[PDB]
Amino acid sequence: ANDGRQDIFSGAPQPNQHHTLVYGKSYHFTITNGLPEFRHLATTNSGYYAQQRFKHIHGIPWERLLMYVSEGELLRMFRDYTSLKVEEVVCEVYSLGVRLPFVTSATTSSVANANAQYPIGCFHFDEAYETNYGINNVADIINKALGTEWKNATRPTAAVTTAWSEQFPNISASSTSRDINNPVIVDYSLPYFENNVPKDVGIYDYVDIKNGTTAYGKCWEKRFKPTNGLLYAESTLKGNVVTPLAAQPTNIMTPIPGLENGYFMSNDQIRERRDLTTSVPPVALTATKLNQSASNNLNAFVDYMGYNYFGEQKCAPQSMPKFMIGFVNIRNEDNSLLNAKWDILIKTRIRLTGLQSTREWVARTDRIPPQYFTSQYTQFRYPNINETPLLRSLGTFKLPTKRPGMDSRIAA
Amino acid sequence: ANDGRQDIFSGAPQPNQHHTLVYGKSYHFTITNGLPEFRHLATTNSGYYAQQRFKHIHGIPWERLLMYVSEGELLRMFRDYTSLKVEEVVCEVYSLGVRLPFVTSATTSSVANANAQYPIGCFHFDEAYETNYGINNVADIINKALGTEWKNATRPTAAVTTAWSEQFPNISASSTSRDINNPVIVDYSLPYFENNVPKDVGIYDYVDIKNGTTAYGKCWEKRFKPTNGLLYAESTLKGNVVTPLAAQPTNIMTPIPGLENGYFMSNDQIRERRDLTTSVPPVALTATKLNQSASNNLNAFVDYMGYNYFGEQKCAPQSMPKFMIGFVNIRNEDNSLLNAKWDILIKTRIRLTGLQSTREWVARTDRIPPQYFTSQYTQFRYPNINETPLLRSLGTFKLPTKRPGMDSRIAA
Amino acid sequence: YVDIKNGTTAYGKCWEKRFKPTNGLLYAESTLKGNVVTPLAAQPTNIMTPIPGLENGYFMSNDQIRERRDLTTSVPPVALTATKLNQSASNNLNAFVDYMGYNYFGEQKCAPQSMPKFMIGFVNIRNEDNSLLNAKWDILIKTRIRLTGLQSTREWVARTDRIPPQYFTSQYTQFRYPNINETPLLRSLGTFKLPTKRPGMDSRIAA
Amino acid sequence: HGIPWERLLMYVSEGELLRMFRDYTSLKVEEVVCEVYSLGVRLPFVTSAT
Amino acid sequence: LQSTREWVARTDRIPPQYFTSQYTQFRYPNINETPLLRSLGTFKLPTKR
Amino acid sequence: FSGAPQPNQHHTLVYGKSYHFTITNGLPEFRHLATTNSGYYAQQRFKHI
Repeated sequence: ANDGRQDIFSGAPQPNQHHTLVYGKSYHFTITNGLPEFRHLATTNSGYYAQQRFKHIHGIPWERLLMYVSEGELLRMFRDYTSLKVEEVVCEVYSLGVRLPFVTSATTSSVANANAQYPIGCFHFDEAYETNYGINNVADIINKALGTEWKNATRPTAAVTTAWSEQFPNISASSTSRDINNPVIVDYSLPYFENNVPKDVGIYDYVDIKNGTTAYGKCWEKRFKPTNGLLYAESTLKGNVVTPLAAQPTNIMTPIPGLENGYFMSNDQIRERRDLTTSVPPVALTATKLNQSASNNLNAFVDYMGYNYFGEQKCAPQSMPKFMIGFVNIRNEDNSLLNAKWDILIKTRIRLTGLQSTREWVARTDRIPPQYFTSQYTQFRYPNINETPLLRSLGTFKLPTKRPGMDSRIAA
Repeated sequence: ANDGRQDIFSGAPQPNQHHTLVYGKSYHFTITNGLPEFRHLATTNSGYYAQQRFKHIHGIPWERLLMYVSEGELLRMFRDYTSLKVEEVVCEVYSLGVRLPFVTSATTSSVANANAQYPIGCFHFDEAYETNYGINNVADIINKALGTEWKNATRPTAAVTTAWSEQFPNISASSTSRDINNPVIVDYSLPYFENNVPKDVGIYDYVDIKNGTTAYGKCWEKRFKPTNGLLYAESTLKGNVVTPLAAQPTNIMTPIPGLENGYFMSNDQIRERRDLTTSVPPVALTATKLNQSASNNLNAFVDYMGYNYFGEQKCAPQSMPKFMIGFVNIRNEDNSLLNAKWDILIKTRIRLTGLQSTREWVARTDRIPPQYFTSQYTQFRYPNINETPLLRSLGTFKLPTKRPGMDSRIAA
Repeated sequence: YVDIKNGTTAYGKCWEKRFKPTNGLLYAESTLKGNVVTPLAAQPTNIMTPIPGLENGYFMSNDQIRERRDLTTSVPPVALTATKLNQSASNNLNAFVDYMGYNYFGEQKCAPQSMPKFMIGFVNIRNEDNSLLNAKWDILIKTRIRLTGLQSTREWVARTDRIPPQYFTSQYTQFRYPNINETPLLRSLGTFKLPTKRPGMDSRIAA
Repeated sequence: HGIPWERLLMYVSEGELLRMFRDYTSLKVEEVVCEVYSLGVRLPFVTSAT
Repeated sequence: LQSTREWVARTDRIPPQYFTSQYTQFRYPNINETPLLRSLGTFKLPTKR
Repeated sequence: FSGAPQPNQHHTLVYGKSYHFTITNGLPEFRHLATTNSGYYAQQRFKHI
């Protein structure tokens, strides 16, 4: 008790930064009927699949970060932190009615009848069968969500007044109704010469139907709190995007948990590292941001991006449920399809958490401080840190065990 | 009550972003004795001042943002937000003793005596007389605080091993004791030919003395919650640092409060806009970040930077108190000065609040969203938005009414 | 990162550090090797049963994480059944208290976070000419240690002075090489603290 | 400076180490303690080259 | 168990536990190779396996 | 309307048998076994157990 032996000064570092971001958008889309269709798909490496596309069941790409954030806001939040995690995403769907013509006219047709009581519903058979979307289909929905600029932010040499025009090369769906088409596709793998095949998915065992005419307003709302919302993380000393390692591995090495067994879900089956001979299998190494290209960041997914925490099992979590909504096709007397147009409003909300490891790292440059010493984030990439990391399949694949399909764009 | 007349959908924008930053540093400095000295200063525009410098009273530049944040952390926080405000700054001073030699040796002198009971204190006459620091003196303290890098972040062509060396071109005071010298200067303006002058400041009417030998540890702690901690704010549509206006003022104009009367504290007297004929007087216009240069940002002050809120009186607040500490000179038998060396430890803490006006502005580029429509921040600059704004005097001047001295680097 | 005291008045007990190692394993014998010189005589057969393992082949190679296949300079260790006949007499002398490369059968085979370094020192005072004010500090150090020895005599009645191995019911493991006579993964004498706060170790087996 | 309290030889002598290293099937450290006492920090009143 | 929930078979072939989850066995990349068999001699190896 | 798939099947089987065996004495015996891959083992067979 103050015997001249007690501490006089007691230091402590500054804290790490913890920022929380909240963004959101609202859109007005329109979707339409479509009869089911099938085909068989052949791919490289002798891949063969039986495909069934439901042109009347569309999927909202709520897995895409760009559905909540604009390209500008994405660029910023992608450079501001050491690591960025998605805390929660919400997507609400409002129905403004399902209309169709009173009389079909080859020329002057008009969708004036809103009292057809067309059946609409929320499909969710993506939890029992392999599903995916078309790459361009989703790309389209996002381009219409963001829309392309038309204002002359940069004055023309002759900044003269122009004529009014409704011809928006690509106006955002946040300003007006815009058509989108993203039919869900169900795959039935045929890896063997003689395969065991199931009966076509019974969509009626996975749907909640509502009356298209009376269901006016809030219809569905999906929430998702990702287990691994890691969009990115920096834990390397690489202070450039171009520089390669200079030093080779030494004899200094200490055993760490790892928690990566080299097992992957290669389409329909489980494969071990050594068997993936077509493309080079990724490996859980110390994470970096300088691996992803600008265009890759734009296609960021909210549930999993290939990054993991040091103490967790290095692997992909079960992908968030697909948000599929659609019609329940009514057919005419001649069995043809009774076409209808559905107007919906979508609200999107997202909460993220940014971290800046400034506690054990006082930077004297604009370079983001890495989560280096105390702990390290990891990502599925290659010993050559400049090689493209394990990317996320844009087709939003749902592989057996409900995990997100990913590509290994590094040819072996 | 649900008579088919109630709202079906109710939209709302995303929120603005509100981030809070917390940084801090610790330093080890050493200061020494100094007899008081005087001189008369002549400056352009026939300026004449009587100056008295107390070489034994040093000031901690806790007004400087770089005392809390490193150049790297400053760069980042200066580009990340629409506006950044200082919430609070804290500065603690610990004493490790006041030593001096047992016997003065012209050659092998040693500061081995810590039992001289040298008087030390916290001076605060900066609240009664004009005070300021030397530009290079403060610049020096900050360079030693930050220190310059010595690690070869970028490998030499011949990355060979070098010899150990204690010769750090400029090691940070955060790693070792470093000498600093920042004597406080008291000005006695002499604007007229025959001036009314006061007796030299009685420093003993503004000091709290402690026993240098027994005062070991925490001695002083200063806190400051700035009324206007505005480091910067963007409210213009200028999307570049180079572009000038293209459009001239029109006839469209609506009266706003303004709250700027064109009155300045020109040194010792109050002057109205029209009388400041040497340099062009600033004017409270809509704020920008693209006005300040990279080097200006580095010299950012925590209490006032020239930015203000739309609804407040456009002017500078009373500058935060100077943090001046020093010795109470003991003299030898021959009246010479008894030299002593004081070792102190400084802790600095700072809390800031960043804003990103994303509610009424969805950006599609990395350009920071401006606080444009709902309200606008303002700053003391010139109709020509590219002209250097009203800058903060590096000499940390305290003008009558206790306001920070500022420069109008735009020659008239 | 410092707690300062007054060198003149702080006379006596100043600091005390305690550490209860999670893996204080200095060594463990679980092999049937009854010699220090003998090599295996039998090669692996087709008899093999899957065990947990709990070793993923990941190491902290200095500043980064590396997988077994990338450590091409030196041969990466592997968690095999432990032995004492691997360590030399001089190695034993340099034994570390927190981790020596041995692990329990049911735990994740890896190094724990190394015990905190016990660093004490001065806060340099400088003379008027900025030179260093030299000082000499006299300290007294007390050290205490408690260990637990095991002798697996329950399922093994030895008729020689050879220590009974923890063979059947369970087996200890250590980071060494298929060639049981190769020097095991050694502990860096420089007492390195690698990212994630783990002890630096050497793989003295050239590849 | 750092006290090598990570080193077993800081607690046990080479002789005691030799024995405990041959006596068991396995040996585990349960706990290590290290106390530091200060007897003062001294220096010359006047620096003399000799 | 008969995984008939996510698989309506139109043949006598047993429905596989395919999508929601998958069972695993110690065998070889060549699915037709004999899997890891059980020693008929009923061996008890160290660790009692 | 709210659809849902059929369940998976879960069947429980219960079987059992009874036997009448006879066993006899036997002195202990030993040998050494050599196998491929240079395998060598000391064996002790208890003919009464």
